[PDB]
Amino acid sequence: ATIYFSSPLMPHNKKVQAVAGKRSTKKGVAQENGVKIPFECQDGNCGSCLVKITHLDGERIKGMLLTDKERNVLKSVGKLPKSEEERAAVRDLPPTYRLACQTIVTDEDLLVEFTGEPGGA
Amino acid sequence: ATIYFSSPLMPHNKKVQAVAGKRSTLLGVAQENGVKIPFECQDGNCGSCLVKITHLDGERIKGMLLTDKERNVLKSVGKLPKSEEERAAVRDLPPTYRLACQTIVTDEDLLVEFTGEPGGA
Amino acid sequence: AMRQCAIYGKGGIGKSTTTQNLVAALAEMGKKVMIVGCDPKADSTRLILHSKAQNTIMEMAAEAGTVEDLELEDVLKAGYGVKCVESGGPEPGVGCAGRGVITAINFLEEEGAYEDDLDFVFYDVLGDVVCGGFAMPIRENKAQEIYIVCSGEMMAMYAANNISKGIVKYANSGSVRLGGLICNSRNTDREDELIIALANKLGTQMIHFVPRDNVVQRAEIRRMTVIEYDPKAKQADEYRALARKVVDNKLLVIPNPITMDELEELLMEFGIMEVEDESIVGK
Amino acid sequence: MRQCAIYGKGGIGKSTTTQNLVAALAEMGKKVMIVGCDPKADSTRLILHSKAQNTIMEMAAEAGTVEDLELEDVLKAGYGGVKCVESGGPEPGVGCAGRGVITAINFLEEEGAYEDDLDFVFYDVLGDVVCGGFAMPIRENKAQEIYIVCSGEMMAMYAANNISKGIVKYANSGSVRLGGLICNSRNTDREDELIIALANKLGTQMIHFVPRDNVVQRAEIRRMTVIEYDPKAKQADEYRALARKVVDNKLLVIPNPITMDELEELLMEFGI
Amino acid sequence: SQQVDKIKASYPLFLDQDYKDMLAKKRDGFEEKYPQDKIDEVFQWTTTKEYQELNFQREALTVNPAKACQPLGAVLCALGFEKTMPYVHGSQGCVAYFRSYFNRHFREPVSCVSDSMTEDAAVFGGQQNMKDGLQNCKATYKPDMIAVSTTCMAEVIGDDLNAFINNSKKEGFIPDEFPVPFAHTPSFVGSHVTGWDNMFEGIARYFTLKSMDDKVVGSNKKINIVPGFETYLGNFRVIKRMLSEMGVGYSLLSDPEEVLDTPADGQFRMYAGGTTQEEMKDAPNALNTVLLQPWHLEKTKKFVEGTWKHEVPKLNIPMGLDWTDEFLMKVSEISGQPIPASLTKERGRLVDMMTDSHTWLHGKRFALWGDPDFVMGLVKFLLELGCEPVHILCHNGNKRWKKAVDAILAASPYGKNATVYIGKDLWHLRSLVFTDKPDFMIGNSYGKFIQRDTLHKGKEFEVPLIRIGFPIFDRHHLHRSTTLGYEGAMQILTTLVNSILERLDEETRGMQATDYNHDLVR
Amino acid sequence: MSREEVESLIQEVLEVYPEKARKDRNKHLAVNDPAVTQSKKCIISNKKSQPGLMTIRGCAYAGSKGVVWGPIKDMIHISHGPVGCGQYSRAGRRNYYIGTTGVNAFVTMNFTSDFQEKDIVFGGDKKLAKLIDEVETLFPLNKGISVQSECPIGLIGDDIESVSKVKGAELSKTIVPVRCEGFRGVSQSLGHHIANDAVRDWVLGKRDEDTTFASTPYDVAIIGDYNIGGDAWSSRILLEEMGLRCVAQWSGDGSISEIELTPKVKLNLVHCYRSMNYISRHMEEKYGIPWMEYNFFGPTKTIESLRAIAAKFDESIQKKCEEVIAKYKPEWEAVVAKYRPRLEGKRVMLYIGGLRPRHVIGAYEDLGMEVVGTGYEFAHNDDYDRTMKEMGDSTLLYDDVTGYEFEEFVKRIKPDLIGSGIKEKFIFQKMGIPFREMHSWDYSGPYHGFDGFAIFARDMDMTLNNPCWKKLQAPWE
Ligand SMILES: Nc1ncnc2c1ncn2[C@@H]1O[C@H](COP(=O)(O)OP(=O)(O)O)[C@@H](O)[C@H]1O
Ligand SMILES: Nc1ncnc2c1ncn2[C@@H]1O[C@H](COP(=O)(O)OP(=O)(O)O)[C@@H](O)[C@H]1O
Ligand code: ICS
Ligand code: CLF
Ligand code: SF4
Ligand code: SF4
Ligand code: FES
Ligand code: FES
Ligand SMILES: [Fe+3]
Ligand SMILES: [Mg+2]
Ligand SMILES: [Mg+2]
Repeated sequence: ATIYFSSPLMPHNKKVQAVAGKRSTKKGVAQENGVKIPFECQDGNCGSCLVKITHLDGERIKGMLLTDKERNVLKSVGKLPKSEEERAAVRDLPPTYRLACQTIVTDEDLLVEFTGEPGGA
Repeated sequence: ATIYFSSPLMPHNKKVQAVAGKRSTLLGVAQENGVKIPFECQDGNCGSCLVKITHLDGERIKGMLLTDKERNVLKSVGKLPKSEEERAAVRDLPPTYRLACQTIVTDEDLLVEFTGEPGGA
Repeated sequence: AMRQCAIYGKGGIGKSTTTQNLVAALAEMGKKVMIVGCDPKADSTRLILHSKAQNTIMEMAAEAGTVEDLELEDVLKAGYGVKCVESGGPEPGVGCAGRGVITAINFLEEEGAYEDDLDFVFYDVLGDVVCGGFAMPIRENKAQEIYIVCSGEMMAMYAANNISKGIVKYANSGSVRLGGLICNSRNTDREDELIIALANKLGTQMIHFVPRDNVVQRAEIRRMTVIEYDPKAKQADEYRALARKVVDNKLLVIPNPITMDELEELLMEFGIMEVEDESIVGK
Repeated sequence: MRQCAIYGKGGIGKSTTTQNLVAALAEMGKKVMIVGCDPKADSTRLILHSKAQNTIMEMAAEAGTVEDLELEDVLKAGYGGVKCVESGGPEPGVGCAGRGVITAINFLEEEGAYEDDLDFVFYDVLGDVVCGGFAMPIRENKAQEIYIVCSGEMMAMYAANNISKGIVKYANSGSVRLGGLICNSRNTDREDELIIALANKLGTQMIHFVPRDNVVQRAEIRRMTVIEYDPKAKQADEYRALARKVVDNKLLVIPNPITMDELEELLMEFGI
Repeated sequence: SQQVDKIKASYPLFLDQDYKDMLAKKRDGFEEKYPQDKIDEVFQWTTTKEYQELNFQREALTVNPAKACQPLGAVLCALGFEKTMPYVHGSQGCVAYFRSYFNRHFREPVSCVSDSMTEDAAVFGGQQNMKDGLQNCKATYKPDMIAVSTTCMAEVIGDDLNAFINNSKKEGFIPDEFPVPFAHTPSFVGSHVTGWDNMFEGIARYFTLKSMDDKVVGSNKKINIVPGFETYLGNFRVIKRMLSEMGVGYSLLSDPEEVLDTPADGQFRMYAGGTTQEEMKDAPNALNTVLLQPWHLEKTKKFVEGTWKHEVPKLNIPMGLDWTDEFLMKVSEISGQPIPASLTKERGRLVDMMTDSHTWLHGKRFALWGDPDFVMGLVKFLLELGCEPVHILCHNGNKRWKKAVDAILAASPYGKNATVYIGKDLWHLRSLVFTDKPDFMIGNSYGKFIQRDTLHKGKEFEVPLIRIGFPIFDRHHLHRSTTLGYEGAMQILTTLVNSILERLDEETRGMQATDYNHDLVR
Repeated sequence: MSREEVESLIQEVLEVYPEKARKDRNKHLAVNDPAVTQSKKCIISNKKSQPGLMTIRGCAYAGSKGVVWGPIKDMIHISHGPVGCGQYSRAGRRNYYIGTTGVNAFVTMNFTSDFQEKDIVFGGDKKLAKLIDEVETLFPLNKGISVQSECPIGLIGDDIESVSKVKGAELSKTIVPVRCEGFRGVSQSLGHHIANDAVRDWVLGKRDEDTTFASTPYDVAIIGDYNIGGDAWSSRILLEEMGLRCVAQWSGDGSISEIELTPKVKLNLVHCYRSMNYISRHMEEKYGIPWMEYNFFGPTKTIESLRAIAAKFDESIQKKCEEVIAKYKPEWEAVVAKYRPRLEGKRVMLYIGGLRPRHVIGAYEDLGMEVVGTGYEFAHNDDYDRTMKEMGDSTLLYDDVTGYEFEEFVKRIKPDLIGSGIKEKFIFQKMGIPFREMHSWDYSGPYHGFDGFAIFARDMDMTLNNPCWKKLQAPWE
């Protein structure tokens, strides 16, 4: 799994290689490589770790489970439209905006964009 | 070189492998993979092949030459800030917006985004 | 079994009414036709669907979030036995106005509306300017036969010349050809022979000349085609003749664009503009 | 139904002015709804007579998620038939402080608490910073009318200018307009016409001038609002006149921001 | 094509000409199957001694195991208490598989619940899952007790049940006085019998650890009995009958035979019988505690000796003649009651049956597998019948158990050829029965695929299987039989001798070929 | 009919639950309205199960190893992790195949890593590599290896993908790693998606540069039929008699070559939407292969599906379809004439997770039986959109029904027959209601096609009309 971190704070986009399916989340991957995603909670109820995930290999999109807590948090910051919620519920496809502490790395190439601010502007 | 083509016209982004430095440009790579970037001339003055290129591996950014024809076309399109012109002229670093017919593929991972319209809205 | 055709011309001459009447006449012959309105005005399916305005693909994609979730049934509306779709357009001032066309046709090709279950596919395209989106059906080989609506007006034949320039530019990579010229009366005395001479210069023909009939407004007041409103009127007969000669059209030529001076002298030849002289420039 | 919001810096009598406005409106037979978009849980204490109304965020946290939340426990009715909603924020340093406003507005829309023949909805929004869920009513075109509570102090006028800029930014995307400038007195010389001059400078009209007095505090001790504590009070009638001017207001304009030096000169040439 | 009078199931409908032609077309066209000569050559290779050596050089891959995971035994132990709900903190697939396994074996309903832990619980733990599951289970199914075990998911992420249960009790999810015993049963340690031991120890510690001040050994003059992982209802019934026949007061702990044998009378009894909580509270007042299967009950033995102050006897499983006699004599010595004449008559009848059938049982070669205590008892009984065990297999055995079985074999002239294997699986047993052919196999239904394999080599290389153990899926109501005591020995003897006689009858049925030995009297 | 008292019955059953459990479970019980096209406004599915309510759902490992990957015969499937997960799933599903077990077919086998504590602590990947080497040593005739991961594999942290890549490059053989951990997903539904993704990413694109296969314009592929009791063969014989040639079967009696050759097919015949719609959609987007759903349950649905399939080809295929329909008419007509009088007008409740309850309803109605209640443990909202038209008005719909809810519904409704799995079979057999094991066909079958309809009718007659059901009550009671 290849992950490309991007941020206006970062002078250069950073390419890392990650092991998929780890109990440690994308937040573990970000912390090991020194990517400064704001993590301000230990229960996954805040929105500080909001990121935008783009699947570079569109053919290799893996089906996942959108947890109810993550869905509620994404709706709380207004980053989950109705169409994407229905898509996650029916087709088991991920939404565009995710939470780093709740995101499980999959075996694909990903682009993770963050702006350094907590979710909800 | 790994190139990820992305567009709102494409249902899924495509990942392709390209030979770096080929005389055929990004336009050759786009055509041989069925990526529909609008090409509307053969002398490189129309600007309809405008794309946004992001170097996913920030460390592996390769210096290039921004030819005067590309510079003038980009200015006629408006996708060329003075800061990027100065950066390309002094540090030989590519600008954010390029022309697919005049862009030579470098040995790095690239994300190429186009909206399907000719350059200049 | 599918003949892909487009109708171009300057906005305000009657592309929509002529297209809808042509489809209405074709449907009488048992043909199955489909209409794509690539004009941002979004009124090219008014007279067939009997509605106030067909919802555009862009409007549905905006209200639903994306174009991938859009269905065919809410986009394709079947009226008078023929299918209708509207491209729409973006908000004026942002993006490219033709982008909706690029969003529409692509979407259609991925949903299966372009499968050959139809005899005729028609694109009412705005041809006042030839840019991306409005030249995409020519660039992407999506319209075999182009018909240009033109009046006895300088702007209309300029637009015809520009569309022919686009066609000849994209003549070597595809089979896009000019099938003829359609003339809509502007109450001009010499306009028929004028566009006859224009087509002769361009190397193409008149498919037909359409008289200006006040019954077309009486048909539009009901949101109705003139063929259905009076099947027995002479305007309906002219539209049926235009349709039959469109079906029987076999002259598909690459046009020969003329210059600005040639157009000016063609206007001079038939009295629309007076004689210019070099000795009467400064007074 | 008319959607109005009350903005301005924190500490300027915003909450109590809004409470007196809504109670006065309820005295006339109108039915109003209050949504407290302030992280401090004090936006509805003077119309419910409670220590602190339990917030939506607290209930959502205690009841697991917001999907298990019921409308009856969050919508409490007070004096005059007013509907009360209280939107608490998260703990300091835990994410955006404006998640509560977004969650509460979404919940209210989902449970249909607006269409119940309401006429006035009032969003008591923090105006120290215009961002996140605090700029959300302006971003989403939720509050069509907005009133700013300010005084003759640099912080208040700067907050008013910032809210005006926020209105200007989202002017084209919806019908969000700045109705007027509510003025609250701190017993300082030459304040009324200073605020009238600011309002005329940035295009609006002054709505009403509220003087400072001790009756509102005596009512505040009793967890009481001024009008139905003592309806014959002079300040009670002033609040009534303020309500009359608010309901019969028809001027909706797009303001123009004023620069820092302009505000400094305006403050300087008025004697402060 | 079907005839409406003779409708065919899959067999032999798929033996028709059209179906055979369709399958041949499929195989020849779109399967790229290896040539039949290659398949036959590789199959013949798999039955060689070199392939056995390669098979026994395995260290990473295990094929066709003969053991399960701990929470299965934990649920089986939990089912034996009165109105007790088995609860598995972890994923729901574990509970689904446990319920399917036990339903297929016992052909009876099995009740168990899970907290349905998911990716959210994988990231943030399962405290809320435990609270909500306890509350929902108590409110809905109304149990007097909830017995909590763990799934490997909960074991890896370090979910500790003590803090979770205390938090649930003190936050109002369940009453503080509601009994919720717990145990940690990792699936990567031991097997199902280890889970049974862990759960029984957890329940005993929950009910007796904090009340050791007023307990005096021998006050209630009863004897505690711990059966262990038992899947035979007759094994509980025979122990109850033998203990009640001697007039010995006893207390069976964790007996699920009542809930696992409910009658069908138009009503569904989700709870039935089982040991009450009072007998668990009064357990350390007993004179002594007897462990029926001590090789998988070691941890509960440590708990009973250390805390209950009970001198646990050193007894084997009551299988066979000698070990049943030792169990009866030890029980008589502990309880002070004499062995009655009925048990002497039963033992004499067992000896009579042994002498009547000794001719057909002598010199028969057996390859058996199962659980440590059951396998040891079976090997002992086979030694007392004159039979010759050859391949003894125990996938969940240890070095001490193997040493004990070797000592048992050394004390009999019929155990010279016998060899004991621990940590091996059923593929190893297939290689063993191919290269060193025994007469019969003795084990669960998973051995049937071995028999087929042998039949493929030839009719004279086939090794028939005898279904004694857990789980038995291809036969009906074999879980109602007995294996312990004189009754169990009688049933085992009858099964063995009749299997031998049936095999001999089959081998001599060809007329004018081998029917000269098709004797009427055997 | 009678929607009011079934509504009140739902209310009474939901009374014992705590407030949160009641609130959630209220969304999953519905009253069928055939005039509804969007079930999202009536029922809600694909949500997590409430803890401690005795759900029937499984895990994603069951939906990937036991459902999609298991029936493939010439591959070796390694249950990576502790022994129990592969032990309880061994030979429990009657996916039928033809092959020499242990030589070139390995369906009934159980290959597992058998993790211990030292594997849980110290890695485990090198054990996987050694296991692959041993598998290649002892089983040379296998045509691939899949590694189905269990719960601890993701939890401890392991890279089975790098091991798969390295060993596949070293041994020149395809290795497919499947992250089908039990905790991922609320039910078996996500296991189908994970297995489909694994097939798409590691198997499906193998024969892309190969053009040595001689394809005919009648090529088809059976997708979503897992040959329970020989179901796929009964469908295959009907498809071949119609003039079509089938090159792939997904995945009952399937092989690696059929999966690899599937992209060379003119039409995808999807039986089970829920488990293979992902791969069908992918093959439609990439290779342009159209796909449709068909039903072979009962004679009416079989004829409808046969005509619909023939409508996608030339006239000769339609004539052949008419020939086979005329040939098989007297068979099922005789079966109906013999068995409908004994089964006419009897009510049945169904609870099978996934595609089977909507599909079986036509076969039931063919014998004059009426379905009064139905439901799926893991089905999504599109399945409920599809099944509302099939079911009768004011009939009961449930989703992920608990044990208590199902027992109370059965006691109140009192149907003549219940078709469900093994976990509820004996519960309802105690209460004296005839029961059929829909998941396994009660160790009978096949039920697909005309050949399966006779066995279906005979089984239902033998179970519903058995005398044992009249002796439940003692004569002295
Ligand atoms: N054949 C005709 N005779 C008389 N008037 C016409 C005819 N066709 C169109 N018109 C008039 O032209 C007006 C606008 O034409 P329209 O079709 O909207 O232009 P466009 O070609 O840009 O769609 C209409 O109001 C209609 O009344
Ligand atoms: N008209 C008034 N006269 C006197 N004191 C006032 C008046 N309005 C507000 N105050 C005081 O200003 C303080 C403002 O607090 P409050 O209105 O509750 O919230 P906020 O700090 O958001 O304005 C109150 O404590 C009140 O005592
Ligand atoms: S795959 Fe599914 S539960 Fe579609 S996991 Fe399950 S052999 Fe069922 S209703 Mo067992 S979605 Fe198949 C099924 Fe149906 S195992 Fe079989 S019977 S048609
Ligand atoms: S949900 Fe699925 S089947 Fe369950 S464990 Fe998880 S992958 Fe497996 Fe197998 S081993 Fe035993 S039964 Fe579990 S507790 Fe550890
Ligand atoms: S290409 Fe033409 S239509 Fe598009 S933005 Fe440019 S001028 Fe407008
Ligand atoms: S947007 Fe405003 S409220 Fe939200 S985190 Fe930033 S400063 Fe705080
Ligand atoms: S750190 Fe708070 S949601 Fe991830
Ligand atoms: S193709 Fe026109 S500028 Fe590149
Ligand atoms: Fe039974
Ligand atoms: Mg028009
Ligand atoms: Mg306040």
